[PDB]
Amino acid sequence: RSETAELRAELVERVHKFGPVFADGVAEGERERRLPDATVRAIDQSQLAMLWTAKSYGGLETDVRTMSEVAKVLSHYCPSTSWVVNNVNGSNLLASKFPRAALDEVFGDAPGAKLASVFAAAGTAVRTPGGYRLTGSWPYGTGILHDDWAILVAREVDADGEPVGGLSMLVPARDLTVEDTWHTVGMRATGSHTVVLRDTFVPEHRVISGELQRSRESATDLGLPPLFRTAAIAAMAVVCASVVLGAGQAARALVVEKAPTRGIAPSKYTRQTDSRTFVSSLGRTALSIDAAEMHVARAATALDDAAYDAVALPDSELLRIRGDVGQAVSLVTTALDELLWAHGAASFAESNPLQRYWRDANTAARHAMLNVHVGHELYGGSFFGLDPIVPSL
Amino acid sequence: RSETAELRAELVERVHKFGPVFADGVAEGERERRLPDATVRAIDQSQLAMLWTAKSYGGLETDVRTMSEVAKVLSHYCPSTSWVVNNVNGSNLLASKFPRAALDEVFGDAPGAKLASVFAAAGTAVRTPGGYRLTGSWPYGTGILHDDWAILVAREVDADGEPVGGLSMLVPARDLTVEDTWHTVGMRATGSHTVVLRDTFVPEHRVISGELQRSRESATDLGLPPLFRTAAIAAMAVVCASVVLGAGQAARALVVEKAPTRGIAPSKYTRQTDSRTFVSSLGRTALSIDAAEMHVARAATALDDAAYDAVALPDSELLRIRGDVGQAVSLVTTALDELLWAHGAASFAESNPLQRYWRDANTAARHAMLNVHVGHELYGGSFFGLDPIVPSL
Amino acid sequence: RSETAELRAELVERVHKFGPVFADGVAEGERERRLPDATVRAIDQSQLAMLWTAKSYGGLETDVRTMSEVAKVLSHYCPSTSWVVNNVNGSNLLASKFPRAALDEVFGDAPGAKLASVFAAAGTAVRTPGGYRLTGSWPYGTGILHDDWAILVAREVDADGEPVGGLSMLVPARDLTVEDTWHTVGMRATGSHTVVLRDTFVPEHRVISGELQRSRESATDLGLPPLFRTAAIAAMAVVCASVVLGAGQAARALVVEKAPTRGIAPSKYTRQTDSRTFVSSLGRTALSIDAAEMHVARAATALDDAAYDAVALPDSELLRIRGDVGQAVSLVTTALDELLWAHGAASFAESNPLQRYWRDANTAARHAMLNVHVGHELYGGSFFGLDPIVPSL
Amino acid sequence: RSETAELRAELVERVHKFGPVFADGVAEGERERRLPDATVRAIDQSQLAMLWTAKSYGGLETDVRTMSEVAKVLSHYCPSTSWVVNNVNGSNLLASKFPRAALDEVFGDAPGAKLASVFAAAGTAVRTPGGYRLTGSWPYGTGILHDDWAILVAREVDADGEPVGGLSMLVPARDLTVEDTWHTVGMRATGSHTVVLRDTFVPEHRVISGELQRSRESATDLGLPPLFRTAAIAAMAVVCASVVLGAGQAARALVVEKAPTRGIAPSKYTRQTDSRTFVSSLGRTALSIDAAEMHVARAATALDDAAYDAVALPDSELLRIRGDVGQAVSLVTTALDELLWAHGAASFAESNPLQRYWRDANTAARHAMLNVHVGHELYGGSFFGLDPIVPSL
Repeated sequence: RSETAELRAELVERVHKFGPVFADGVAEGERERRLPDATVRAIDQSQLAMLWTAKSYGGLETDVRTMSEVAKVLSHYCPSTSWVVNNVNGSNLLASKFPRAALDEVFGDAPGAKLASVFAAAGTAVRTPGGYRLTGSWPYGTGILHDDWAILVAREVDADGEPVGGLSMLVPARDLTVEDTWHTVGMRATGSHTVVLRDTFVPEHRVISGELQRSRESATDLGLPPLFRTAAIAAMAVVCASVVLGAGQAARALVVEKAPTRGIAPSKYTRQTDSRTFVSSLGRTALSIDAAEMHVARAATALDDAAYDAVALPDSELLRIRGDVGQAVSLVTTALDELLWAHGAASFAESNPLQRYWRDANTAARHAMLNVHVGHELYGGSFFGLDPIVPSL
Repeated sequence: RSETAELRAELVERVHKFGPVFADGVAEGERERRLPDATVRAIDQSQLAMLWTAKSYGGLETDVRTMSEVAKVLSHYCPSTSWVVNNVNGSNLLASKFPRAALDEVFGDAPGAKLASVFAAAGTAVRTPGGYRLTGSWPYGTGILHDDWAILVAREVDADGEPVGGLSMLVPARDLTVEDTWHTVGMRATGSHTVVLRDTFVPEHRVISGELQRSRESATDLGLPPLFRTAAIAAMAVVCASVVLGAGQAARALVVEKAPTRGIAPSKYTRQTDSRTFVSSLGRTALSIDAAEMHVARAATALDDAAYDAVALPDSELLRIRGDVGQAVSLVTTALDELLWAHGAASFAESNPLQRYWRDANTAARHAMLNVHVGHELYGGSFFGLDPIVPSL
Repeated sequence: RSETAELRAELVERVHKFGPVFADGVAEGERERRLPDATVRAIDQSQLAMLWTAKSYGGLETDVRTMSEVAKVLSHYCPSTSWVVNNVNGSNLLASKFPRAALDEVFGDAPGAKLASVFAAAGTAVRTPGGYRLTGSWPYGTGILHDDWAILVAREVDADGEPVGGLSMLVPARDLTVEDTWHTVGMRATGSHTVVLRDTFVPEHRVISGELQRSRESATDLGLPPLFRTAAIAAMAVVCASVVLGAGQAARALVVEKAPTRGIAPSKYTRQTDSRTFVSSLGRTALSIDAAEMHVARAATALDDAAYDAVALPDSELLRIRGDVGQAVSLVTTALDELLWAHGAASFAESNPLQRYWRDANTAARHAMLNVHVGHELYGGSFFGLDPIVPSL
Repeated sequence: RSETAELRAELVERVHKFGPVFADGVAEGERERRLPDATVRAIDQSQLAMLWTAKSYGGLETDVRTMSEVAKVLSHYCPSTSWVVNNVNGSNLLASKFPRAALDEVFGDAPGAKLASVFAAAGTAVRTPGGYRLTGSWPYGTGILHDDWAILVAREVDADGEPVGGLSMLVPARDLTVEDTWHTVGMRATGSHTVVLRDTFVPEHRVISGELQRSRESATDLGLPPLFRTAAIAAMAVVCASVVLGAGQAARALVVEKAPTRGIAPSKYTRQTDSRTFVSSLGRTALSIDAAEMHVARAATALDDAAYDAVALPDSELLRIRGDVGQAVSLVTTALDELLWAHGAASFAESNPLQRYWRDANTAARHAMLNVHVGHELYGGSFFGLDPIVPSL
C-alpha cells in the first residue's frame, strides 16, 4: 500500500528528471516521424518501459494506477514519447499470456525489453513442422522501430486456406520488416509504421490462441503476482487514455500560465483574466478535464483492486471501463477545442505547444480501444446484458 | 477507517429499512407541501438527522462521505425527505460554531434535535441588555415546520439604524412564526416556508458574528473531533448536491428497469433495448451521472481527509469544491432531460416517479450554494488568485 | 406572396387580441386539466382553429409558415391552448385525405369544426354491411373534450381476427366516449384523454386505408389548392414543434425582463446583468433558441415551397424535416434548463410563468412525431438511403 | 432579385470550373505556406476576388449572400484559397470608405485589384507635409504576398508622441515589406505574414480616421449602390465564417462518402452504416452544421435586406450578427471533432482531406471577428443595452 504508493512518487520524479531530454527531442521527432536516439536512451535509462515487466526479470512490476499517473506527466514533455512508453508497457504485460519459454526468450537477458503489438488480425498463418508460417501486413505498429519484439494477431488457416481459428504470435525484430507508412499530422514521432511478414517461421512456444491472448483466467491465480492477475486489455486502454488525458492537462496548464499576459481580440479585455466570461468558461473546461481524470482513475483503481484481491472482474465492470476511457478522451478532445477558443489564434503557431497537445491528443484518441461511440454502446448494453459488440474485454 | 466505513453500510441499510415509510408518504407530501407524521417519526427513529450531531450529545458523529452516500440512497424513496434530512444535519454541524452554552441548550437533552438554517441576511438586529432584539423575514426555510431551532443570519445595526456588522443567531421554535409561502412545482414536501420575527429577544450566548459562523479556525484544532474540524459550509453544499445526485441515479435506474417493456414511438423499435441509438445514448447519459458521482465523492473525500489530518484546506481547494458541486448538479439536470427523452411521453404522468425525480432535482439544484455559474467562476478564478465572488467558503 | 404574408400579420395580431383571455384561463386549466369555456369561445371567435380549413367551407386556408408563427405567439399566453389549436388544425388538414362525403359531413355546415386525431393504431375493425364495426382505446387524445370529430387509426381484421390491413376512421363526438386518463405535470389543460369505442359503427365514406391517410399523391395535383398539396404529417410535426419553440421563446423573454431586478445568490452580483458570465451565457442560450427557430422555419418553408410549386418532396427532404423538428425541440428543452439556471430558485414557484413554460414544453416535446433520437436516425439514414425506421413520412 | 440570384449560380459554377486548379495546388501550398502561381492565376481569371468590387471599376458588385455561398463551395477545393479570396473581397469593400482619389488610384486601371487588411492598430503615424509618416508591424496579413495594396490601422501621435486619434491608411505593395512569420499548422497557404513599415510616407487622400473606417453613414445613402450601403465590418465576419462553414460541410460530405466502405474498429460493425449509433450520431452532427449554415445565411440576409432597403441596421441587429458568426464557427469546430470520431484513426493521415479541413477550419475560426465568447457577450448584452465590448460593429 504505502510501498506501491512510494514507488509511484519516485517514478513521477524520474519523468521530471528525464523530461527535459524528451522535450528537447520534440522538434526532431516532429521532422523525422521517429523518436530521437537521446529519447530512446532516456526511456531505457529511466526504466519507464519496465513498469509492467516482471520483478523476476528485473522489471519494476507496478500497477495500473502507477503507469497511468506516469503516462499523464510524460505527456507534458512529449505526448509521442508517452504514447510509445505506455504501449510498450501494455505490450509487455500482454506478453505474459505466452508460455514461460517465450517470456524467458524475451525478458531472460533483457530486463528493458520493449514489445510492439497490433491486435487487428491482419495476417494469415498455416501450421508447419515445429510451429507456423506467417504472412501479413500490420499497420499502426506504434514504436516498432525501437522495439525488440512484436505481438501480432493472425488468422490460422488450413492447407486449403479455410479459416480455422485466431492466433497471437510473438516474433522478434530480426524477422521483422517495417514499411514507412506513418505520415500523419499528430503523434508523428510515435513511428506507427506497418509491420510486414512474408512466409516467416514462428515456433510453437511463441504462438498462442487468440482465446488465450484475451483470457482472464489468471485473475484468480494466487500463484501469480497481482500485476499479472490484472485484466490486461482493459489495463492497456486505461493507460492509453492517460496519455491523451495528460496532453489535455498540459494544454490547460499552458492556457492558465499565458492568460494574464495576453488579451481577447478584438475586445476591450487587454488581459484574459479581466474577462469573467473567460474565467468562468475556463473553470467549466477544467472541470471536464477533472471528470476525465476521475474516469481514468476509477477504471485504474477497479483493475488494481481486483488484481490485489485476486477476484475476477465481471463483464459489466469491464464494459464500464471501456465506457470510462472513451468518455475520458472524448471530454479531453472537446476540452482542447475549448482551450483553443480560450487562448486564441496564437494557438496554431508551430512555436506554440498548445497545437502540439491538440494534434497529438486528437490523433491518439481515435485508437480502436478508445472509441467513444463503441464505449457508450458497450456500457449502455451492460445494463440489459446485451451481447458485447467487441471481441475481447 | 474500517470502523467509519462499517457505520456507513449500517446507515445505508437503515435508509432501505425505513425507505418504504418515506415512499408511502410521497403522495400526501405532494398534496400538503409538508412531510407526513410517519415520515418525521421515521427520521427520528432512524437517527438520520443525527449523522453530524456530536457523540457527546448521543449523536452518530460521522463524516461528509457517509452523509453523502446516505443522502443519495434516501433520494430514491423520497427526494424531499432526503433534502430535509441533509439540511438538518448541515444545520446541526453549522451550530457547532456557537458557544458551548448554546450547544448544551440545543443538544443537551435532545440527541435528535433538528435545526433549520437560512444564510441569506434577511433581518436586522440591535443590541439590547443581555443580548439582541431581532426583526426579519427569512424565506426558503427548509423543513422549518419540523425543526426545534433555526440559525438565522442578520445584519446588526446601531440606534440610528446604520449597519455595523453581520450576525448568526440561534433561535428556538417557541420564538418562531412561520408564513405559508412554499408554493412550488418541486420539492413540495420540504416545506421551505418563510421564518418571520418581530422584535424577538436573542441572548448573547446564542449569537455569534457572521465572521465566526464562516470560520475555519477549528480545522487545525486537535482538541475537537474530526467532524468539527470539517469545513462546514462546503460540507453542506456537498451533501445538498448528493440529494440531487441521488434523484438522478434513481431516475436512471427506473429508465433501465422499464426499457425492455416499452418501445420508441413511432419507430419500428417495439423494445427500447432493440435500438442501439437508445442504448448508446443511455450509456452516455449514465457516464455523465457517473462523473457527477465522482465530483461529489472527490469533494467529500477532500473535506474528510483534511478533517482527519487536522489540516486547513486552502482557498483553492474550497473554490474547487464549489466548482465540483455546481458541476455535478448541472450534469444531473442535463442527464434528467436526456432520461425523459429516453423514456418518452409517459415520463410526465403523475403516477410515474420519473417526473417526480425530474422536478425535485431541478428545484433543489438552484439552491444558492449549488449555483453552477458561480461555481465555474469561483473555480476558474482560483487559477489566477482572483477575489472570490461569494462571501464565505 | 404579399397576400399570404399580410394574412399572417393579421392572425398574429388576433393572438395578441385574444391572448389575455387565454392567459386569464391558465389557473383554471391547470386545476381542471381542461380548457376553460372562455378559452374555447375565444378559439372559435378568433378562427384560430380554421387556419388549415378549406376556403370552400369558410376556412382561412393558410400555409405551414403562418400556422407555425401563430403557434409560437400563442404559447406566450397559454402553451396548452397553443398545443390544442395546432393539433386541431393539423387534424383538420389530415381529414382532407377522406372522401368529399366525409368532408362535407364534417365541414359542410361547420366552418369552425375541430377534429382530434391519434395515429397510434390502438383499435381493431371488422367489415360490416355498409361500413365497419370499430373497437379500441386511443390514449393521448389532445383536446378531445372540445372536438366535434376524431380521426382514429385502427387495424382491420377478418372474421377469424387475423390482421388484414390498416385503416384511418373518422367518427363523431356523439359516438365517442372519453375516459379521464390525463393526469400529468405539464400540458394539463390540453385534456389529452383516452378515446374509447365498443362495437361502434363507422360507414364506408368515413373510412380510408392507412396507406391513403399517409399518402402524398396530392402533392402534384394542380386541381387542389396549395394547402392540400402539403405533406400533412410533416406539416403537423412542424407546427407541434412551433408550440414547444414558442414556450421556449416566452421563457427567454421573461428571464431577460426580470434579469435587471434580481441578483445571483450567493454572489456579489446584486444585479444579474452585472455578471458578464450571466450575460454571455444568456447570449449562448438565446442563439440555441434562434437555431431552433431557424430549424422550424426552414422545414415550414420547404413544405410551403413544395406545395405552391406543386412538386413532391423526396423522402430525403421529409427525413430532414423530421430531423429538424426533433432537433429544434431538443434545443429548446436544453435551453429551458439553462434559463432556470439563469433565473434561479424563484423559477419553480407556482406564481412564476417560467416553470409553466418549462413543464409544458418538456411534456409536449416527447410527442412521438417530435422524438429527437428518431429524428437523428431518420436524417442520418437519408445520407445512405437506409430504410426509414418510421411507418409514415 | 432574379438577376442577383442568377449571378450567384454562375459564380458557384465558376468555383467548380476552377476548383480542380485550387485542389491541385494544395500540396504545394501546404509545403511553401503560400498560394501557388496557378491558384493566383485562377483567382484572377475567375474574377472571384472582384465580387465586392464596384461595377464602375469593372467589378461584379454582388451582395453578402452571394460571396458567402461562393466561399462555402471554394472551401471544398482549398480552404486557404477560400480564406484569401474572401479577405480580399472584404478588404476591397472596406476600401470604399476612402476618398474617390484613393479608390481611383486602386481600382481605376485594375478591376481585379486585391487588397489586404489588418485592423489591429499595430503602428504609429505622425503628420508630415502632404500626409503622414507611418511606422509599424502588422501581423496576420492574410494573402499579403499576392495583394496590390494594404489597409493598415494605426494610432496617430503628435510631435511629443502623445496619442491623438486612430487612422486607417491605404498603402501600396511598392511601399510594403513582408516578414516571414506565418509558421502554422493550419491555413498554411494563406501566407498571413507580418507587414512592416519604417517611416513610410502616406498621402492625405489615402488616409481616413478610424471613425470613418467603421462608419455606417452610407447605409441610408440612396446615391450609392446597395453593396456600399452594407455594414462592411459585419459583412466581412459573415464571409469569413462562411469559409470555416464550407470546410465543415466538405468534411461532412467526405465522412458520408467513405462511411459505407469502412468499419468501426474494434467492433463487429464492418460497415459504419450498419451501426445505428454511427448513423444517428451523424444525423446529429449534420444538424449542427445545418444550424451553423442557417446562422450565416440569416446574418447575410439581414445585411443584404438592409442594404437594398437603404435602412441602417440598429446596434442590436449588428450585435446579433456577431453572435451568429461566432456561434456558427463554434458549431463547426465541435462538429469537426465529432466527424473525426465518426471517421476514425485514418482521419489524421496526410493523404486524408479530413484533417486538412479540420486544421484549416480550426485555425481560421480563431480570427478576432469570429470569437465565440465575444459574440455571446455582445449578443447577450444587446438584450439589456450594455456597452459593447468591441470598438466597431
